[PDB]
Amino acid sequence: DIVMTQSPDSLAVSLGERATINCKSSQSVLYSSNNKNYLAWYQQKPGQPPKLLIYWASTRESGVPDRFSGSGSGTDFTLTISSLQAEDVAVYYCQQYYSTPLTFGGGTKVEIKRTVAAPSVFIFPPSDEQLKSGTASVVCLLNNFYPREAKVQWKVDNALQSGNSQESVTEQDSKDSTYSLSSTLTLSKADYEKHKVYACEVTHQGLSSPVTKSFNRGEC
Amino acid sequence: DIVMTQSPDSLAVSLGERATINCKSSQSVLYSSNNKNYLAWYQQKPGQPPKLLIYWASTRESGVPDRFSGSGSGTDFTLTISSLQAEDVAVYYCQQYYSTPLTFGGGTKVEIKRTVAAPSVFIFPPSDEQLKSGTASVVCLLNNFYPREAKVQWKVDNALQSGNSQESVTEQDSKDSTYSLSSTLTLSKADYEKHKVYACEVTHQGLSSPVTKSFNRGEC
Amino acid sequence: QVQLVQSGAEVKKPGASVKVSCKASGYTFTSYDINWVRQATGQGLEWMGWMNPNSGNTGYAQKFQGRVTMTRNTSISTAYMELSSLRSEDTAVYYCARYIVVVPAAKGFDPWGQGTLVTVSSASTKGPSVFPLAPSSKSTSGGTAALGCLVKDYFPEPVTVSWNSGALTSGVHTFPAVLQSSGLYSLSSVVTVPSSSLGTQTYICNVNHKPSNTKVDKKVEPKS
Amino acid sequence: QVQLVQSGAEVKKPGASVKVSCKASGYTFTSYDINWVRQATGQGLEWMGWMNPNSGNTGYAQKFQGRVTMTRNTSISTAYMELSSLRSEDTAVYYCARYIVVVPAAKGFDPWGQGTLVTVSSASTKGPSVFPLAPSSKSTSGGTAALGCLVKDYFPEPVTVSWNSGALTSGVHTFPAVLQSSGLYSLSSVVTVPSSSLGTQTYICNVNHKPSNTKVDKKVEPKS
Amino acid sequence: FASVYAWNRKRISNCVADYSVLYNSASFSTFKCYGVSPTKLNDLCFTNVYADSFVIRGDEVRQIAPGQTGKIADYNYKLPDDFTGCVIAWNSNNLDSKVGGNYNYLYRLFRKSNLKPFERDISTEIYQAGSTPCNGVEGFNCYFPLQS
Ligand SMILES: *[C@@H]1O[C@H](CO)[C@@H](O[C@@H]2O[C@H](CO)[C@@H](O[C@@H]3O[C@H](CO)[C@@H](O)[C@H](O)[C@H]3NC(C)=O)[C@H](O)[C@H]2NC(C)=O)[C@H](O)[C@H]1NC(C)=O
Ligand SMILES: *[C@@H]1O[C@H](CO)[C@@H](O[C@@H]2O[C@H](CO)[C@@H](O[C@@H]3O[C@H](CO)[C@@H](O)[C@H](O)[C@H]3NC(C)=O)[C@H](O)[C@H]2NC(C)=O)[C@H](O)[C@H]1NC(C)=O
Repeated sequence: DIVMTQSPDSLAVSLGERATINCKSSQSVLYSSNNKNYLAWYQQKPGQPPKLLIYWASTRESGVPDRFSGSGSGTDFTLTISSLQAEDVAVYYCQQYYSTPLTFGGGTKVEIKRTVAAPSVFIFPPSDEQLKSGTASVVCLLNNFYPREAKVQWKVDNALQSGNSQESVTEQDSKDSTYSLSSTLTLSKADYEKHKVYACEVTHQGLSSPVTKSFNRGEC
Repeated sequence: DIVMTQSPDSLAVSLGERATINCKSSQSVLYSSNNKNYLAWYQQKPGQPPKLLIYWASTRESGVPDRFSGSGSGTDFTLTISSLQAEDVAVYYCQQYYSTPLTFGGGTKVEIKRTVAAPSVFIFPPSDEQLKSGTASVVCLLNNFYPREAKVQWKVDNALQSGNSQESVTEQDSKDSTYSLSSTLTLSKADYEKHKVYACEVTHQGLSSPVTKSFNRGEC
Repeated sequence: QVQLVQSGAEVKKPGASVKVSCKASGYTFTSYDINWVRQATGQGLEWMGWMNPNSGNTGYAQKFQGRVTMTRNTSISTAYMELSSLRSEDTAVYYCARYIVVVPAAKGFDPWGQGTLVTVSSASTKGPSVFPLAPSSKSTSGGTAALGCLVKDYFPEPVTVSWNSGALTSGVHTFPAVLQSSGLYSLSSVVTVPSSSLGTQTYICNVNHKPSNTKVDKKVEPKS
Repeated sequence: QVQLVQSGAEVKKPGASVKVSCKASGYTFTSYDINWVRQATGQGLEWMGWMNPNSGNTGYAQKFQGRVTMTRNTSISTAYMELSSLRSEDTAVYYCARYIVVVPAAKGFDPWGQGTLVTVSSASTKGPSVFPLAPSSKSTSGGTAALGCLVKDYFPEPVTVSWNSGALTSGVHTFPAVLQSSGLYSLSSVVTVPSSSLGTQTYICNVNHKPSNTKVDKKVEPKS
Repeated sequence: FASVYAWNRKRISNCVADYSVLYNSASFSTFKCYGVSPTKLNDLCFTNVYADSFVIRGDEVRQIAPGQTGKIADYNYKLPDDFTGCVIAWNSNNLDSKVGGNYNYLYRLFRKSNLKPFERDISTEIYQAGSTPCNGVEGFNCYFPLQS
């Protein structure tokens, strides 16, 4: 019933900033004079169980320094961490209380100062061992890069390839706050041996025009 | 060793706003119970020596009104001037303390309300006196304009000219918060007399498509 | 002390059943309600609270009904959960939390289980196939060039690839494993190294598969 | 009073040496360390603190070593700085500050020198060459049109151009001087004026070069 | 006279004290009495009189009073908050000031903690401002504690 729609997402902003995460549905003021609220804030480190932050919506932090700081009203509220610092990079959920279930989604990373930067791109042809097995993986790597909103277009003999690739992306880097991405194109040996140029065209804000790394099957 | 990387730059925002300038490296909490900090904030007016602002990171302003207001932690912190007002337009550095050197960089200007505006453009051919001397300066002026991220492309007979121009830009104007830019193209008399159309093509956010001002050498 | 201990990171086949345990300590046990949550790969949570210290009627989340059963033991205070008729998309991680209260009204969950793993899929278990992705000029740019190892087609999710027995920590980045339509996982770990050092030093990826006992070292060298 | 007085805005040739002075007042002098900083054209700062009231061992910034020497006099409390073997890219402005302290730990620099100028380059000194940039229809747009004066090729950095002996303050904007590869500066100052007033009134740029003694008035009129 | 950071301390004792020759001498620029107004001094008897002596600037005579702050009253010479005696002060430009500067009159300008009343501190340890041990050598955030 009560949906906790949270608006902002990926607030990758320079440390120290003041994030403002809003969410609301279907008030839970809870009578009984206990006019407080009904929902906690949470922090879950990646690869970790969650933790507890501000509860009652009432700034009630426990073993938690002051920069993490809540607020509250009847339906709407916000967590609003101040003077953010390294290692606050997490995912921040909400609650519901007497409701039933929960709902929330948020997080951050970095921003840097220099230009929008750009990825190092690299394309890897399939190893000779794999072509024996009867399948060809064609990997394309995008190294270090802030804007994760990168596009990887595979092309085979200049035909844009749809539906035989998979990507994954790393967590924001704790040192240089960048992201790295690996896209894998999977073909059969038979179908691999039917075309020549394998290309990987990367689009990104730090590139003025897209970068293509490519090889020619069977050319040492 | 300790690098004070400051993320934000040119916060040209409407007066009264609340800027948030972050920087950090390699904590200087400084033991001895004196758990305070170790770094001041600075303000340097253009064409002036610097001044002192918040120190210890501890809001400790001296002959300085409250709107300028610091914060602090172990590694990360922020200056966070409130209700900004005219004449706070400066460059704002950081410190290091026991470290050794310093590091910081920041500033602001304006924003306005109306559209992104646009420059008045004007191209000036070389004066007859200078062509006697044996050199031709071709000046192109861009008058009043907020977004300073303007592009000046010189073209000579429709050939984009690279590496014989110089620009300079004025400080944000204290009245209308605009910027003005002058680009000078320098040629020899001999090379000047080898071409006809001299053009200056300005790109800018307040222009829907770029503006070219041009003259034809030798046409009264 | 205030703790919660889960156990049972395991693998099942679809159309089966599983029981998961949460061991508690440092409390009276029968005094705070146990609540479990689901969590997919990079998603939200669910499962409403239920169960109580004494007897406890127990609740549900109304789309998980019938398959869900909650049993505990007053011999040490260890809550469990029995899921049944698994459909190979309930593969997730599952948690525990104490849901502590205080005079007015309880404030969020006290502790937080360590989580567990349940992987459903008709795959059983398979070992990884490894290829070296050679450093190349298409990967080379100026001062640095990247090389790596592709470890693919394995079911038993926890797999690790190190570089030079754990030596290189610069540029080494293992990307999240990908789950194919075949039902098996795959991943690739890549590291950049100065382009002056293409073949010069040792770059051997050490592949270890812990559910199985696979251990293979593969050297990556520039293309022939 | 709390003051710092610098002197010596000057010009040098590369491969030479310079001494710069900071005069203090309103204090015991030998009680607060003098610290100098560099500042290029629109850049950051550097130079770590050093020197002390009594004797003072003096420090350095470890890329400025050998060339740097710090000498003072207990006759009035005036700290100096001797740089040597100038390389025509150390041209910058140089500051002084008292670095005041208070019980716990000193808080930033007390005062702040007025700064000084050192310009290194085999140019010696040269006078400006002036041209008038005429108002034109390519500069004209609707109600206003712009005209100006181009003053170029001079070494001795401080140069000024006014409009009509200081009369027009509307639209008059002098742009930062530019340093060419030849080693000489150049700039252009422009002002807009209603297009109904192209030639009507007086628009004479007054060029004054203070290191030399150049004073020339140039009239700007629409193109022939 | 005696420095300001090591003041003297004479313990006047059983005697016949005539504070009138003091009170009316008109040579004193400052004669404030706190516990007891001046004219009634030549009509009372105590157990001990102490007399402390030193030399300061001209405009630091307002920190020699009960309940003040500043570099002198903080850590050079602190007066308790229920003082009883009197404070006397007079200008001495011709005796103590000499052409070229009389650098023999020092004062302490750094201390860990303000003095207890009538407490005295003649040590000369290097003031460690920074966490970095001074090791007994000067430098940034390691200052000699006496000025002149
Ligand atoms: C939940 O609580 C139960 C008690 O209520 C625990 O139960 C008992 O566990 C014993 C093992 O520790 C079993 O032991 C022996 O079992 C063998 C083989 O079945 C018999 O031959 C022995 O006679 C028997 N000995 C004794 C004295 O028990 C018990 O059979 C078993 N009995 C009960 C009371 O259930 C559970 O172990 C406990 N489980 C958890 C997860 O906490
Ligand atoms: C740093 O302190 C120095 C003292 O330690 C100052 O030194 C003295 O400066 C005098 C000029 O004001 C010189 O004066 C006269 O010089 C002429 C020509 O050399 C002689 O014929 C005279 O005999 C001499 N007269 C006297 C009485 O000095 C002094 O020669 C000179 N002597 C000393 C003590 O060094 C410096 O001026 C001062 N500098 C700064 C920048 O503060």
